[PDB]
Amino acid sequence: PGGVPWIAIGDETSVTSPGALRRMTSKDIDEPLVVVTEHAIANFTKAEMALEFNREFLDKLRVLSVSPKYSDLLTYVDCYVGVSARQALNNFQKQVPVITPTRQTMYVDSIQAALKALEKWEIDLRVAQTLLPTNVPIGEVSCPMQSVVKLLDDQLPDDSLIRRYPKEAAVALAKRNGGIQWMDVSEGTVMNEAVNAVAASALAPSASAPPLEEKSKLTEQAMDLVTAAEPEIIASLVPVPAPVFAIPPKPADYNVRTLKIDEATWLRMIPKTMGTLFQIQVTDNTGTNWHFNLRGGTRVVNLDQIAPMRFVLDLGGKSYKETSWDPNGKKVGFIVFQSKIPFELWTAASQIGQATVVNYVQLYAEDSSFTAQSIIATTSLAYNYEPEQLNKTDPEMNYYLLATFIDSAAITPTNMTQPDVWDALLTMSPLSAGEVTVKGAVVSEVVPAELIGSYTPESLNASLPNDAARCMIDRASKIAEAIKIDDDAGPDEYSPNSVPIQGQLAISQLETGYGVRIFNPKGILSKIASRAMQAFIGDPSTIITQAAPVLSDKNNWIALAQGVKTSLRTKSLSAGVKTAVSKLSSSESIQNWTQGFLDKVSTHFPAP
Amino acid sequence: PGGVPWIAIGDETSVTSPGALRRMTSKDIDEPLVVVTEHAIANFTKAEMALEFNREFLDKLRVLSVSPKYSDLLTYVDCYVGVSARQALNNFQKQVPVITPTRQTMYVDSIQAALKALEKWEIDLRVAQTLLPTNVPIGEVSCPMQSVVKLLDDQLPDDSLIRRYPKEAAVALAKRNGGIQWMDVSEGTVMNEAVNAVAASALAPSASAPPLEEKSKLTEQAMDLVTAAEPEIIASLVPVPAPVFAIPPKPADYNVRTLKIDEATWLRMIPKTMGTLFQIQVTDNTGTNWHFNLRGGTRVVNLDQIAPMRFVLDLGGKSYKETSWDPNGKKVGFIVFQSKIPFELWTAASQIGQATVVNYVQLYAEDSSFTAQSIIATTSLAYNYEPEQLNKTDPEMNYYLLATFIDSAAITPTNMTQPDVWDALLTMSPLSAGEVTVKGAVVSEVVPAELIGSYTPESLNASLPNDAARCMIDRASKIAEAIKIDDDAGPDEYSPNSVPIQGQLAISQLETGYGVRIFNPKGILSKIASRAMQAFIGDPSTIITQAAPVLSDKNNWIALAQGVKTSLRTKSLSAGVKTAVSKLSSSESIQNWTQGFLDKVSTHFPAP
Repeated sequence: PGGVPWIAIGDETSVTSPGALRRMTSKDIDEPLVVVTEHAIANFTKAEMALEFNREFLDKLRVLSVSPKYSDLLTYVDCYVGVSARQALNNFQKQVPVITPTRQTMYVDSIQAALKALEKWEIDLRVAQTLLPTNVPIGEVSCPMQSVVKLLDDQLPDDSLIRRYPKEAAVALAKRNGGIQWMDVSEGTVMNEAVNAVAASALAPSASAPPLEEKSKLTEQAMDLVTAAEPEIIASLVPVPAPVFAIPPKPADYNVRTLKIDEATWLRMIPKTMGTLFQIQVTDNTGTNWHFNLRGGTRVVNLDQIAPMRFVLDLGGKSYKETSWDPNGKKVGFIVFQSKIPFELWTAASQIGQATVVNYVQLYAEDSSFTAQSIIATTSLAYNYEPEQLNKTDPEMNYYLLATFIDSAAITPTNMTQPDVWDALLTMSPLSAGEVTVKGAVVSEVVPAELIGSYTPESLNASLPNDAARCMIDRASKIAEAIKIDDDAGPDEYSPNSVPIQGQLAISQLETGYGVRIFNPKGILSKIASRAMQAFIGDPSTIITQAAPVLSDKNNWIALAQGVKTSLRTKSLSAGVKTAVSKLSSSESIQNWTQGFLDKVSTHFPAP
Repeated sequence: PGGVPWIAIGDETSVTSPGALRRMTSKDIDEPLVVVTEHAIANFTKAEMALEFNREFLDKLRVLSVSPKYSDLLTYVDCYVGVSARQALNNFQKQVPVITPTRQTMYVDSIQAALKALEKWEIDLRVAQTLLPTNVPIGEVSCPMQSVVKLLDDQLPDDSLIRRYPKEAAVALAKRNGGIQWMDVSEGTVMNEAVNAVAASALAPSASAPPLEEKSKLTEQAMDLVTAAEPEIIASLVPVPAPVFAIPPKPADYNVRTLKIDEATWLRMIPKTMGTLFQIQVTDNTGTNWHFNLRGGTRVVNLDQIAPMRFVLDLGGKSYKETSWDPNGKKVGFIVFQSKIPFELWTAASQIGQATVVNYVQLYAEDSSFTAQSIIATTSLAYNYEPEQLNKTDPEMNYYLLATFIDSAAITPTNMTQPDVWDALLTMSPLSAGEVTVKGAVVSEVVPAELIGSYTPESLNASLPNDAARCMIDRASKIAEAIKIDDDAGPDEYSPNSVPIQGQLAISQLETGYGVRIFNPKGILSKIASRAMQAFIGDPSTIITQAAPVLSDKNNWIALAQGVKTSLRTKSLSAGVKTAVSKLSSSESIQNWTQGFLDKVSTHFPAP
């Protein structure tokens, strides 16, 4: 039963309009009055049963021997009943169980106090169960009870009260587990007295089959995984908003000096062989001006369009030692320029436009265990790039990122010849969570089907940490895991989730398309479909990888994704025979090992 | 129902005292009477229903065609049944459901055998389901039965038992497929009257809305995340028990030559300029004597105070070539010295004290990739060291670990100038996670608020994996996941998640500003809060950053954490319609694509 008590606002037994009704009050019988659910009553009853499970310790504690009996508190009455006034006006009810919250609280507090008091006995009882094996993998085994007692007495806790109170522990163990047997000395009677025994036999797995509940649970978990993956999103053929498609990104490290300009569209560089060299000066946050020289081959990250990004650089163990340059004790910084002039075209400092020195550190160099090898001390040079902090308005304004040793005074060009210090190990942390990259560009939305099989290994490797392909691969790996949970078919073994792929391949060959037509036998297509599904599960990143042999078709991909979900939808308590038989064989062998151990115990713990 | 019928030995449940109560017996009517939960009765009924899905195949097996009616086996009789004797005395009931354990076992075994018998026929039927697209975006859709039959014949597998039993298969398809309806031979009527459609609706979206069970499961996963987080503990600013916060440590690799002792409190190395080289010889437990000399500038692991640790060393690629000594084929060893004098304070041979080589490796080297350069082969010198073996009883006693070449024969120091072979790839596995440093100080117990915002990026890098900050970050990642489930709003958009954040900033705005004091608009406050929240979504681990301007307030994080847990607890079935509707639209277009493909197939295999 559910709802709250409603009493006539004004005239008793003549109520017609909602205006005529009001919430019935405690003063009408002013504490709360609530309808008691049968389900709650049954659960409290189960709670009392757990208390009876722990009854021996509480009695030995000489405290609260009387059981709570929650059913006593219930009060059933005929009246208008509803969660809202409307229901009660249309819902008069009879004998509704009712109680005040405060009384329920007192009852629960008493139960909680009881559990806290019984805390030690249950732990000691579990210790008694774990002292020796208390359960058998299959069937049952038995041994000399006096020999069993000898072993228990030998390993029993020294301070255990059970050493003074064995019988209560014996009753408790007999209550939870059917196998342990304590004969009644008075009648010499022995029989299972447990009331959980029937339930245990009901919930035991069959002689050759695992429990039905396990199959249902696994299938439900697989469906939850598929729902979390979002098959419609992964297999989407229409544009998907970047926030909807994207998932949390992960950091990536790069060496800018070693990057290939034919791979990265996010970097700009001054042409080499130009012989260009010019020193430039930039103020720091304290207003100190710092001067450094720019030369051909100097490269910069093109900040515009890359989103807010945090960069941390570690040069530890590097050399960078020059004929007139020693990195030891040097100072380095990250340089960011803001100007309308392209960096590659820069020949003078003014084309750098707005620049500020905001960060620098003093370097340390040392010599390695290998002779003639010098090691730079570990560094953590960090630059935070906020495009919003720049607040770019003028499109002409171009943003460039540089990392180089920084000095307040223009450097003698002969002393330091490097175009930049980008030959360093860089750790990048995105400062943007709203930008994703597709086809070399940040995207507000993407086509997942187009995403399928659209990246070469080189392109994916060059991709930034915010790349859509990486997010797609993570979603694909979740789907592959879900498909593998749903299908236990081996490679080259057909399944309800692979045959649709075989059908798609057959339809594709039949379809009038382009190129040399061929007919493939159904069995071969079926084997290929099984292999394709296994390959997808093994390497979900293949889905955005170019040249997928069979998974390349977005329609094939959709069919497979939909098929696994449907298999879960129409599946009822499915199971695998091979695993169950292996478990039974293992259980029997373990039982044999246990029986041998018990025989050894009987020899080493002979009954007195 | 449940519990154990209770009476005195002469009459069960008739004992004034608890011990004599006895089980109801067949003489009362040697299996004990077994009470059954109403839920248990319903589940057994569902199991019998499960048999009916392919019960036609059982009829093919001619086994248990009759519906089971285990409820008939259930027998209701008035009696006193008590889980505890006290309980049975307290309450008396009538028409108690009863069963014999053996009968229950036989019934369950029979049901399991039936499922096992129907497994192959059911698998063929599931393959038949997988043969065609079987999911529809709204309700159910159907296809030409004749065209469907043509396709079944086109792709039908010969081995299918359906070839053995087609009519039953047709009945089963009608039983479980809304789209598949067979015209009645007698009535020429095609329709679905099966309860599978009722079953589909049970897990299907509601008449007025999409299914909310998935949203409920997602909310439950979020509550599980909150339970794992224990945020008040993870937001503590006051002393916390170390074990509850502590979590398992992770092994990490470092190069001692690359190691920077000054930045890290933990790192210990003999200072350079001591320049002390002395040859020492000791024998091991086996009794092998080894001659080796400690040299100036040598650094050693400070074993004292670091607890148990296992270390693996790779020296491959270090030239290490002596004038008359070839590094290839040489043996190097790890030496542990135990003595009162500080290793840095060591100036004489006697100072090393209990110095022992725990492990040593002899290895061969070959030419490297570098032109004219040879490379030592890949190596893993490894030793596991724990505190008990040292058994330190004296604080003066200090323990140190060193990597250097070790040989039984005396080795001339002039030829080999290396202070140590510590300039090598090293893998260290922690055997203890009890050491943390905060406030620039090593701490026995850790305060999460002290952990919050206490490490600079270089300082965090200095912090070892055992540092509490990493554990705080993992707890934050679970919290971050909960926050993400809670809010899917776009960046810079005010949201329920940021309400605690805006309130915290507002209190900060209320706070009198020490030195510079300014007032910021609540809408501007909302924009900044949105940026801050998006930044957290980008990187939760940033919270540990010392004095993090973005993550400056620990109390704000603590308050938000309580608020986020509340929002998850407060959440009552709230979900977003737009993504689902877009997915349904794509699904409908896919359904249209599927219809077109089936149409082309009918062109190939037209329905008569």
